Amino acid sequence: FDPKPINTMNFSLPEKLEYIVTKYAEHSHDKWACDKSQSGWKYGISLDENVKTHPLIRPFKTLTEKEKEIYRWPARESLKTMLAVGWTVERTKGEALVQQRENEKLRSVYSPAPLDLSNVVLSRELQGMVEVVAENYHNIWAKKKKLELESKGGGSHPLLVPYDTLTAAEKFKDREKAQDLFKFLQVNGIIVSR
Repeated sequence: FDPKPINTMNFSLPEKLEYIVTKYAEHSHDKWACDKSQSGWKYGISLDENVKTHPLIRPFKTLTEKEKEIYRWPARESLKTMLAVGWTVERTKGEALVQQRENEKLRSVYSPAPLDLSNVVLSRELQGMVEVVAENYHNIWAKKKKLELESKGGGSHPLLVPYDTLTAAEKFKDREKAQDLFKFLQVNGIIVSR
């Protein structure tokens, strides 16, 4: 097994797609914070497990640039991957929706409640594309593990095997990461096609 990640060198996102990256970053953050809140955590100045306070339970706009970038980075690289493997990533003539959603969020008459992507449909085409992206995430991890093992004088790891040989539970996080992004694109005015 010799995993080869899709190489993104020399691809750059246009500004319109970088903007979608930032929207998805905010989505990922609100998702994280919503889940944390449900688990019994709340904002505090200090992180304290005993009282369940976490300073990151606050609006995305109030995160540091570095804290924002932590959420942007994987989405940016995922979109570059789509371009590198040869797919088209373009705006649909959904052109008003992102702005309408932002205006609605701001209308008054921090409690995160991000889009529920369980209600978003993926064509059979897009489901096949999900699998390509999920396999690539596995290959990135696997190449990292192979190099790590080689740095240690060799050795084995049970998950250093092709994606298709993994169990469903073993594929789940990579599949979820791929599915979530495609579903977000679907309802943020972006179409990815072969």
